[PDB]
Amino acid sequence: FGAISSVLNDILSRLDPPEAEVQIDRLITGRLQSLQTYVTQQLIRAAEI
Amino acid sequence: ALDPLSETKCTLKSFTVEKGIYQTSNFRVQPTESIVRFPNITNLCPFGEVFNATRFASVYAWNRKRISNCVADYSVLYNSASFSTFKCYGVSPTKLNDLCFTNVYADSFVIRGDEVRQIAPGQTGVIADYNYKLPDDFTGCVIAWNSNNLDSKVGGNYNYLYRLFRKSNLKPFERDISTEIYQAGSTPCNGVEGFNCYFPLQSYGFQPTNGVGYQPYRVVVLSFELLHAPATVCGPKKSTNLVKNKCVNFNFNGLTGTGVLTESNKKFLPFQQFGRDIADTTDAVRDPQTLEILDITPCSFGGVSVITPGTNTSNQVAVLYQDVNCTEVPVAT
Amino acid sequence: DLCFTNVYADSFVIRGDEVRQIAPGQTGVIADYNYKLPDDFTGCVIAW
Amino acid sequence: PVSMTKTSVDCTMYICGDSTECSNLLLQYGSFCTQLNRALTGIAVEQDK
Amino acid sequence: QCVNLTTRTQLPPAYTNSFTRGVYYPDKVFRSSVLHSTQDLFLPFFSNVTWFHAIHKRFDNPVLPFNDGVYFASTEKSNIIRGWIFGTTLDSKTQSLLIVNNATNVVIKVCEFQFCNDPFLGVYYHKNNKSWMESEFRVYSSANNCTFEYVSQPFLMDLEGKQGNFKNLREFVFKNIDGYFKIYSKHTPINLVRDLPQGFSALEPLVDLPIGINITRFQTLLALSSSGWTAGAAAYYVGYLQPRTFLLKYNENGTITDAVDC
Amino acid sequence: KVTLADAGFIKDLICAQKFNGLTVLPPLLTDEMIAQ
Repeated sequence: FGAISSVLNDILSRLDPPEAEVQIDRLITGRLQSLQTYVTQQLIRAAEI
Repeated sequence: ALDPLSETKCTLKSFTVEKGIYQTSNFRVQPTESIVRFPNITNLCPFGEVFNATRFASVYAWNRKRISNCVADYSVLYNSASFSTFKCYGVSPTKLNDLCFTNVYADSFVIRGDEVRQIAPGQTGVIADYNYKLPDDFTGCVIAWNSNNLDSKVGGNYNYLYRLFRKSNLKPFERDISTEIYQAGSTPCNGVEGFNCYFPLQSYGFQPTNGVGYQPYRVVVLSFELLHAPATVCGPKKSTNLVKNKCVNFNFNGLTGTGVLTESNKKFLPFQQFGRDIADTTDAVRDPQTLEILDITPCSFGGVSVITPGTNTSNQVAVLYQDVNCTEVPVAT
Repeated sequence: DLCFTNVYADSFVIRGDEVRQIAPGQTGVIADYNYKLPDDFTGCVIAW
Repeated sequence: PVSMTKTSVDCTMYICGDSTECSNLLLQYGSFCTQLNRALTGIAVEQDK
Repeated sequence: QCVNLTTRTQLPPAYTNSFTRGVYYPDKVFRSSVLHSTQDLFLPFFSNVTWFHAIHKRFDNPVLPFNDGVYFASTEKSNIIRGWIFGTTLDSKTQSLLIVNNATNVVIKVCEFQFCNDPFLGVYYHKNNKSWMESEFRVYSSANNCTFEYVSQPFLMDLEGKQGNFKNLREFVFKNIDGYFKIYSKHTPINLVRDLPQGFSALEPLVDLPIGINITRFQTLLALSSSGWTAGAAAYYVGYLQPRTFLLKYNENGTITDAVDC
Repeated sequence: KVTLADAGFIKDLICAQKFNGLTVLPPLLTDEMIAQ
């Protein structure tokens, strides 16, 4: 999602948290948005069933 | 955190709970102990062979030394006060004491004082366009400090020199040796010298009573690459013993994680070191002291639901541990 | 034109070119052995 | 067709897998995961119905 | 020292097809039973590649351009291929790479060399002692500055062999990325005569070098008084790489088994 | 005729789905009460 790596334990063990907040925020945004897309699609399929 | 009934209250944000079953927060086996595995590298790194060199190369002929197969300590160079600036980019200098690297490159040269701003990656200017360029995803550190007393002479040690004129910009980690003459005019020039036929190199006026911003500074760059190779140069951490089938914290060459290490059937080819999942999580890892392949599985977890009648009736509850044999509940977040 | 509960004034003397290290979030000699500022610092740093 | 498979998602294991700093940054986003858990619970009840 | 050998037939070059060749392991990360999409330089399938050969008469070692890496192969008996040259101007202005896989050692040098018209190797032919012993090392005359050197262990490979149908089948990929000269290889016994084998094989990562130079040309070293000589029957194939997305298949055993030129 | 999947029993892609917060709740009605 635009950060330097996709593994969270990489970022925790490479930076100290005052700038690791920037990377982790990008990951949180990306994963939360993907999860929201999934639950919306499952809602529509539930209505059809 | 007292009992499941208060847990149900907490997640519904009410003092009252109605009849039914509610799914709640989940459980997890805690890791019990910590395991650190590092290779058997013993000897120390020749930093003084870089920093206490008698001669430093010119910036257009910058010297690179490849440091490998030694156990460094970056704190002992880190906490010295003599450095004018110590700025890193791919990492932060606190973690450098316990992260292990596969090969380290040390670049050294000399520069005029007020263009250390131009040694930073992503900037442009004179030095960044004709003498030394860093790539934009640079992962390392830049150390710089003035050395006016040792190299600058009152006559002027003019063997330090740099390129002025150049045909084009050069790529990262490119270096040119060239005595060709340059044509700043439109007309081509041949032979040696003429009108607007320029020799591309020029020497600094390094003389010691010069003002600041003209001072000679020594610049050292460390440009290690990260965590994807059989490593050589680690940080000074001592190794622990190897524990299997317990929830542990493992630290394999800087790979940090929590789980259970197990004997594997995964028959690695020898040039490999690691192993990933679909979801990009490490699951198979090679111990750097015994060449065996260890499977990594995170510990047990699962669903916790609470069954209650109404609190108007009574305050006794019951628990459903979802999708597990019963026996993991006695050891148990 | 704000108002504050109490104001804390810290004073000392350092070597001149480590005033970069008095900034919060940085590390180095002064930031690790003599004076450390927290990351969510509010206030001002004046140096001359 | 009559029903579909009852699926449940847990955020804090999905998004911030076994990190404390990640979850402490996550509670700044409020109560999204309560809504997502609520929606999947609604679907899971509706299947049995 | 060298001798200008011209005792040979002149022929037009041969063009062949690169059917299902030119893929390697993209990094050293183990994966299993999965399909994986990647982007790197690869050799496109069914592309036009060049066939060179030495028989009996025929001995052709031209200097060829080096862009974006090379897919090399060679089918051979009697172990005639031994060395390779790489560089950009080759006349003592830029450093050059030399590899010699002769009978004794594996000698890899990165030196400021100076070659001539016809740099090559050679052995005498079966002079009643049942042996082809080394007699011709006429490659370079000067070496000014040399950064990397390596001589491997001494050994003794076989320097004889007579089959009209070649069995030794060597495949290599050479690449220069980040000043890093990357050697991928495979060897196969094959029942083949005069062409490329129809089939597929993964190219394992073997060797990395931190040379840091720019190479635009190369030359190949094959084994052989001044004229009057015998060259062993062998062929080799040259092809050129291209940045193309691929889809790769990892089996249970973590072997790259199948590929999609996308 | 119908090939189902993802049983997900405690100890595949199903195991990988299990190790990331994705769980499958079993149905309320079994396969015999429906037949009854």
